[PDB]
Amino acid sequence: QVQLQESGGGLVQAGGSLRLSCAVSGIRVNVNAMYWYRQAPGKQRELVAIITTFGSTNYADSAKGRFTISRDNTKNTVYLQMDNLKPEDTAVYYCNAPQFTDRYWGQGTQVTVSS
Amino acid sequence: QVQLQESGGGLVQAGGSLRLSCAVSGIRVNVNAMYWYRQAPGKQRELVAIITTFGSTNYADSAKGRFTISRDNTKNTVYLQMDNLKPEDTAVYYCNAPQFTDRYWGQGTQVTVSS
Amino acid sequence: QVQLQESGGGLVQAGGSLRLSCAVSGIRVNVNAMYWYRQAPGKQRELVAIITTFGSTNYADSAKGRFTISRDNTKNTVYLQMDNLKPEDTAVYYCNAPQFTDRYWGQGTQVTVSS
Amino acid sequence: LSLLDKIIGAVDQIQLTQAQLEERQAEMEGAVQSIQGELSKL
Amino acid sequence: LSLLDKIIGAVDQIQLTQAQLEERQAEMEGAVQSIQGELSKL
Amino acid sequence: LSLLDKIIGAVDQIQLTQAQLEERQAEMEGAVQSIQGELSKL
Repeated sequence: QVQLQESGGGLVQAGGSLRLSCAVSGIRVNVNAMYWYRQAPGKQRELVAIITTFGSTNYADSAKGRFTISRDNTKNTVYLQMDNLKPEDTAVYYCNAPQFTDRYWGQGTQVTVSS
Repeated sequence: QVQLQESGGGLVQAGGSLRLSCAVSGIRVNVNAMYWYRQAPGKQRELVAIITTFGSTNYADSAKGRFTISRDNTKNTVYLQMDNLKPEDTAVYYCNAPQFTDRYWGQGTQVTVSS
Repeated sequence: QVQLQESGGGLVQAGGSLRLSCAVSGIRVNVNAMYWYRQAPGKQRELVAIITTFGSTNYADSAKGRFTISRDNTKNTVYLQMDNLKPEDTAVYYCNAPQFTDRYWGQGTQVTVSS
Repeated sequence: LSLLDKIIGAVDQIQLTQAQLEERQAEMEGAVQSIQGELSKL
Repeated sequence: LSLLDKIIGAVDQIQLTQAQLEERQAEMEGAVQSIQGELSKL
Repeated sequence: LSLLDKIIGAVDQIQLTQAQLEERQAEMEGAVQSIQGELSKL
């Protein structure tokens, strides 16, 4: 199976920063493009950030330069650094690979941003 | 042109097995991902199974572990083994490559499953 | 940034020919698939032609054998030859790469075909 | 793990994803056609 | 037929398919917008 | 510019495009579901 273990969420003040981690097993992050998603309560899952096999990145417009996706190939782990957080970023954050989004989701990590 | 020659369908009892074949010309099956589709009367074409260039496979949920897609590179032929067939699998089955689904379809092979 | 500089449009008689050019900067046309699009007034942008990294081509049905996409790798330029033009081809024509269609469009080149 | 192994696995991921995106498109095309029929019927 | 020939042909298939999936999306986006206008008009 | 550099850049273009096509699909799936709810409500 593929294992996805998200961590690093919590309760943060507006203007604060978080660094989310997803520890992956069963596929190599230096072989596969990896995505971060978020889902606010009662809303559709939104793609947040992507990193390609060879390290190109793209972000949703809601990130607007605040988020940085990266990975550690040795730890087989994907990271999302989130700066200048806003209440509207409150959501559960999920990491996945695109070929498995129809198949399995991890538990996610809760991010709550308060003013 | 690309030629697609489907065979191996017929009339089978529920719980029976079939092995469909598609003999391909004009593209190499060991170079191209290849798909099996089915279409029941008056219904939309449903993707059934896919095999990638390097041999990974995926199946529609309706296959649920019963179908196995494979190929013979020397015969340039794609196969779909179908076990534990059900009346609901009655359809015309088609093989194609994704870049040609807007362009050409073969005659298909009729599969009829009776109880 | 990516720069897209379209030229070669103008006013042409029906049955006439044009050769559009798009001079590209910031990506290599021999590395990226490149697309030509058109947009008539008040209508949706329509994909017209595509050329892949390794030189395969495809055309919208409206081209129906009249258009030929090509490129010059040294000039980093994509071309669209358009023969037997019709009044219905009047539109602004745009070149782009698929990864940037959500991001930036050049000014386009106006093509007007009169009978 | 070679560059070629990475390329192969990327291509495999892409092809699997393309088949899933197509299936999603077909499901939605059926749903939209059903809506169009509901709004177009006599 | 090399691994590189296979990779090249897979990439070519993928790019052709992506252009076709985009065209299908644009056609459906026009159809959905037409439905939205029908249901939203005064 | 090698064949491998070309392949890598094609793969990168494809993966970026796939993420954008998925986002467009999700936006449209929300719009279609909203239409279905409007036409299905009591």
